[PDB]
Amino acid sequence: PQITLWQRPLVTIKIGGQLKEALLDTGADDTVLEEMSLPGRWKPKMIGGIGGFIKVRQYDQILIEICGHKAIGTVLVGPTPVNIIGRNLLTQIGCTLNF
Amino acid sequence: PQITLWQRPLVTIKIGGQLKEALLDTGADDTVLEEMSLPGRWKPKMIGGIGGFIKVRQYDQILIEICGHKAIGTVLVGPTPVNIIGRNLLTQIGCTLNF
Ligand SMILES: CC(C)[C@H](NC(=O)N(C)Cc1cccc[nH+]1)C(=O)N[C@@H](Cc1ccccc1)C[C@H](O)[C@H](Cc1ccccc1)NC(=O)[C@@H](NC(=O)N(C)Cc1cccc[nH+]1)C(C)C
Repeated sequence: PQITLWQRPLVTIKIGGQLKEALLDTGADDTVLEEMSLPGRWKPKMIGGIGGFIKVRQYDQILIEICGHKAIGTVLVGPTPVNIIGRNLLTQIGCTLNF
Repeated sequence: PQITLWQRPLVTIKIGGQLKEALLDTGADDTVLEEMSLPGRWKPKMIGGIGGFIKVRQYDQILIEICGHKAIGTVLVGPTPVNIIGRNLLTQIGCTLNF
């Protein structure tokens, strides 16, 4: 689709069989989701932004579906204010900025 | 233009005759710029992100030019690592997300 930015670009994702909403975020390098149990082994990591650093769990090779498009990649899980879809997965689904 | 997301979407902006670089950021509601001393009246404000909150100064009605495109609006100034262009100015330049 083409998404305008008058409101926040929140979409539905599917992951681990759940439905969530997430934010399509060109200002993020990585994907961060709220705390949840995913299958698989994980590594403790840190990530930062405005305000500082949070501890997350890194999950590799996770399948995720974003408005019906599949992406397979790294997800960080942890105490984020909002579910963030970053540039690591936006590129997989062919996302660009246009003006 | 069409900007791809392989790298961070940094573009050149002009603010006050000064050129700078800034991140085009669909996940930010607000525009946030590195410390500088603008003329005009400011409000104190706090904005949040991943690790918590920072203190910023709010300027209103600031003109910025983003890749030859003018936008006018509110800007927050503070101790940010990166200049961030958020949806408040991105919408004015006609910027969309496409996939
Ligand atoms: C999510 C996280 C992995 C990401 N970090 C990175 O991508 N990093 C650290 C890579 C990097 C390093 C050096 C230089 C540039 N990039 C990030 O926080 N990116 C933010 C930009 C930034 C980078 C580095 C250092 C400081 C800032 C931009 C994101 O869009 C971020 C996403 C987010 C939104 C809401 C809550 C938490 C995170 N926005 C923000 O932090 C904005 N907040 C914001 O808009 N709100 C709090 C309102 C809101 C609420 C809900 C939904 C949307 N918006 C700020 C910039 C104003």
